[PDB]
Amino acid sequence: KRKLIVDSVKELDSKTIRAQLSDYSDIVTTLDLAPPTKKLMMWKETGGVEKLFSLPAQPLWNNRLLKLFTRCLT
Amino acid sequence: MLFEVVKMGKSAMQSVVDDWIESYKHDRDIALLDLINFFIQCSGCKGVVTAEMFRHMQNSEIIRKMTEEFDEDSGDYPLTMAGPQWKKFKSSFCEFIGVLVRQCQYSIIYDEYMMDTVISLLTGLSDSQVRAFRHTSTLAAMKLMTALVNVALNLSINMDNTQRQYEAERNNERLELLLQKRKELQENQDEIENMMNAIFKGVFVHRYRDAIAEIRAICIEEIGIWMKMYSDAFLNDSYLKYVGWTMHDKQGEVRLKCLTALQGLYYNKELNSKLELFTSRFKDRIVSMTLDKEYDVAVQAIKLLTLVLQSSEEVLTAEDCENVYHLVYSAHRPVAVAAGEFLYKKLFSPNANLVKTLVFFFLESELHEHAAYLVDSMWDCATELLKDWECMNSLLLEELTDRQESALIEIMLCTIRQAAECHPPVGRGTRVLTAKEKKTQLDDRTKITELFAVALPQLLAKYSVDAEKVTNLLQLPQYFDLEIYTTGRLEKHLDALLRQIRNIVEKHTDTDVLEACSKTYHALCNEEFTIFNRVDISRSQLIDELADKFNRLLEDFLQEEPDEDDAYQVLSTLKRITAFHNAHDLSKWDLFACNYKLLKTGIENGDMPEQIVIHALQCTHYVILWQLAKISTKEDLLRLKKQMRVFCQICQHYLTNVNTTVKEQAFTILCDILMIFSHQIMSDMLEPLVYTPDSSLQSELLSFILDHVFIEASKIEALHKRRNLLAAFCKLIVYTVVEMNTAADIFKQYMKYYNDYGDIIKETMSKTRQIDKIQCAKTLILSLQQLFNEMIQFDRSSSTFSGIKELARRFALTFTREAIAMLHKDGIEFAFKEPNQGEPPLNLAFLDILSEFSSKLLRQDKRTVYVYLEKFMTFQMSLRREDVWLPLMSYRNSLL
Repeated sequence: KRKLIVDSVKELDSKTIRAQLSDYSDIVTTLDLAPPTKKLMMWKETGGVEKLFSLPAQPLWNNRLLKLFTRCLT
Repeated sequence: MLFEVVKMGKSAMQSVVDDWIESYKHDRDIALLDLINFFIQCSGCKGVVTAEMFRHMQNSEIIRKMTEEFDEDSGDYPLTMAGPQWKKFKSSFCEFIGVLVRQCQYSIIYDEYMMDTVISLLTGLSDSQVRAFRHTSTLAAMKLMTALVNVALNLSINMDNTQRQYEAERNNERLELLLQKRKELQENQDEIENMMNAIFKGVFVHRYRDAIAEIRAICIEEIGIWMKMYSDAFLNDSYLKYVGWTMHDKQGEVRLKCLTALQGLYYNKELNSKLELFTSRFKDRIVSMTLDKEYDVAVQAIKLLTLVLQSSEEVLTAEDCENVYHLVYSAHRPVAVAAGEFLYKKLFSPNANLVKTLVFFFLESELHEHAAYLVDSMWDCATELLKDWECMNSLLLEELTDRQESALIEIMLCTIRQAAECHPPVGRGTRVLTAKEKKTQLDDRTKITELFAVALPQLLAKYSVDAEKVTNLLQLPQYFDLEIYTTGRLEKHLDALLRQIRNIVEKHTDTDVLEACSKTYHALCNEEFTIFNRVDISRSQLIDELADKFNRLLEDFLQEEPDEDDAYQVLSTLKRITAFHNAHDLSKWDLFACNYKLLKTGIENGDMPEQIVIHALQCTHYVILWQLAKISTKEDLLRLKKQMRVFCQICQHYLTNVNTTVKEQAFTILCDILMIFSHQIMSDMLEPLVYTPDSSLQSELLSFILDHVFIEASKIEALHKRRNLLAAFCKLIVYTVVEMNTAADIFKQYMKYYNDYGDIIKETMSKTRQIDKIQCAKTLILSLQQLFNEMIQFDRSSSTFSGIKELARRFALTFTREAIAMLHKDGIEFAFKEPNQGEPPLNLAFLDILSEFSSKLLRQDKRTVYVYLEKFMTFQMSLRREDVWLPLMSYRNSLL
C-alpha cells in the first residue's frame, strides 16, 4: 500500500465555515498573568523542585551562612 | 532538467527563464512539455509526461497516469521536506514562476497557447486528492496569479499614459494609431482578467478552505499580497471577505496569515475607506484575538490594533483599549511588550506629566499590585521616561496624594532595578550581555548612585512613617556602585543614610521593614569598599543598643507575671534583633543565653506568645549557625555542640506545641540543622560536630509530615508553606540523614497528591534511584504494601484497588534488572507472608499489583523469578484455577 498521501476529503464545506464564524471560543483563551505581587514574584523565582532541594527551609540572607547548608549537598 | 536546474540552485532564475523562452520561440511544443514536467516533478513525482501523452491525453488522464507512476517511497514531497536545500528550492521555485510570467508579459502571454495550457494543468492538479499535487500546484497557481496582478498593473498604467496621450491630441494620423493602441491594450486587459478569473475561481475559491492548513495559509498569504500590491483593483469587500472568514480558522498559522495580510494594508500606507468598513465589521473579532490561544497570533493582533489606532482612533471603544491594556501584565513578554507599545501610543503620545500618567495607569490597574511587569513591558518604548530618575525624584520631594506617592516610589524602584541588574523580571527572560548594553548599565548605575546617595536620606526622612514606602526605598542601595561613595566625596550623605536607617529599625515592628534594613546594612558592610569601616561602626553601635534594651527588658519579663503589653515590648525588640542576626554576625553578643532562657522558660509555663517563641527559635538558629561559620579554638568547637544538641531538643519539644505555626517553625529549623550538621560536613575534620537523629526524632518528623503536609480564598499561600515543609523532609531522605524506608509513606502519595506534591515526590524518587538502584525499588514496594494493608479496612477488586494498580504501573516505568529482581522478590514474600480458612493465602491479591512490574524483566530473570515463586507455590496451588486464584494465574502467565 502506497506511502503516497491521498486526501479523501479536500475542502471544509461551506456550512462548517459558517460555524467557525459563529463560535471561536475554543481558539481564544483567558489572560495568563505574570506574578501579581512581590511575594508571588519571589515564589516564582525561588520556586521549582531544583531550587527547593538546594536551599534551606528557613531562608538565609548571608552567603556565609548559606554555604553551611549548600556545603552538605552531594 | 528544469526541475533539476531549480533544485540544484546552481544558476540565477532570469537566465533559466530566458533559456526557456528561447526554446519556446524555437519550438513551442517541446518547451511547453518541459514546463509541464517541471510542475509535476516539483511535486516529487518521478513520472514523466511524453510527447505522445501531451498531444493526445487530456489533463485528467495525465494526472491519473502520473499518480500511478509517482514512484514514491515515503509520503514526503519537496514542499514539506526540511533543511536549507529545500527552503531554497521553494523560494527558487516561486521565483521561477514570477519571473517567467513577467518576462512573457508583453507577447508570449497573449498567445493562446502557453498560459492556457499552464493554467488548465494547475487547475487540474489543484483538484487532485494526491496532496503533493494539490499543494504544489496551489503554490504555483498562487504565485502565477500574483505575477498576473503585476502584469495587470503595468497594463493599467500603460493605458492611463496612452489615454492621456490620446486626449492631448484633440486639436491626425497619430490619433488613429493611439485609438488602435488604446483598443489593443483593452483587449490585453480583458485577456488578463480572464486568466485571473480562471485561477481565482478554479483554484483560490476551493483551496483557501482546503482540509490541509498549510494550503489555506498559502492562499490567504497571496490574497493579502494582491490587495497590497494593486489595492485599486483588489482591496475591496469582494476579496477582503475571504480574509474575514479565515480569521476564524481553527488553525493558528492560518489565523496568523490573516493578521499579517491586514497589517500590510496599514503599514506603511493609509488610508482606505473600504478597508475601514471591513475593519469595523471585524473589530470585535480582532480585539478578541489579542487573547488568541496561540501567542504568536495574539502579538500580531495587538500590532494590527496599534496600526488601526493611527489611521483612526475611533473604531476602538473604551472597553477595547482596556482589554488591550490588561495585556501589559501578561505572562508572555512578546504580547506584553506589544500591548505596551499600544498603551504608549494611546496615552503617552518635560517628562513629569508622563510620569504622572504612568502612575495613574498603574493605580487604575486591578491586576498587579507592584510595577515590575508593567515597567518591563514599557522598557523598550519608553526607555527615556523610565530612566528619568531625576524627574521622578523631584516629584516625591519638592512641592502628590499619598497613594500616588506610594505607587510612584514602587515604579521608581522597578525602573532602578531593571536598569541596575540588566535583565527582565522572572518569567520575562529568554542575556549574556552585549558590549553596548553593559556600557549603558555602568552609565545607569552611576547616575542612580550619584542621585540617590544624596536623595535617599531625604526620601527616608520624609516617608519613614510609612511601612510599605520605606521597605521599597530601602531596596535602593543594593543597586548602586559603592566606590562612588568615596571617590565621589559623598561620605556625609552615607552617615545621613545610616542615621535614617537606624531610626527606622528602632520605631518599626513590621517584619518586612526590618528585613529590608538588615539586608541593606549588609550590602553596605562590604569590606572591599573603603566605606566598610564607617558603616561597620554604626552597625556595631546599633546592635550595641538593641542587645542592651533586650537584656533590660528580659529582667523584668522573667519572674512579676507580665501581661500583653510587656510581651509586645519584648517581642518588638526581639524582632529587631533576629532580623539583623540573620544577615549579620552578632557573635560578640552572647545572645544564646537570652534566647535559651526565653525558650526553656517557654516550655515550662506553656503561655508564651507564638511570635516570641517563633523569633526566638529563629534567633537561636542564627546564633548557632554563626559560630559554626568561624571554625580557631577547640573549646569554641565543643561549646557549639553544647548549644546545638540542646537546641535540637527544644525544637523537638516545640514540635508538639499546640500552636500550628510554632510547630512548623520548629520543624523547618530542625530540618535545616539536621542537614547542616549531617556528616556530609566533610570536604576538613569537623567530626565531633556531626548529629544523627535518634529513631525517636525521625518518627516525630514523619508524623508531622503526615499530619500537616498530607491532608485533603488564597490557599495557594498555604500550599507554598506545605511544599516547603515537604521538600525540607525529602532533602533529609535524599542526602540520607534519614532511612529511605520513611520515603515509603511519601511515595504512596504520588498519585493521590499529584498536583500539590507530584514533582517534589518524583524528584525524591529519582534522587533515591541514583543513590541506590535497589533499595529505591524495595521502598517502592513497601509503599504499595502499605497501600494494600490500608485497603484491608479482603473482598473487592475496586476503585481503591484499581488505584494501587495504576500507581503500580507508574512505578514500573522506572524499573539493571537486579533491582526489579529484588522488587518481585519482596512482593512475592509479602503475598505469601500470611496464611489462610479453607485454601488462597491472605495477601494473594497483591500479585495482581505485582504483575504490573513483570514487563520490565527478561525471560532469563523471569524464570529466575519463577524459580523463586515455586519456593512458595505448590502443585495443587498451580491446579486450583478458579475462583479467587486468578491473581496467581495472571502473575504466572505474566512470566511465562
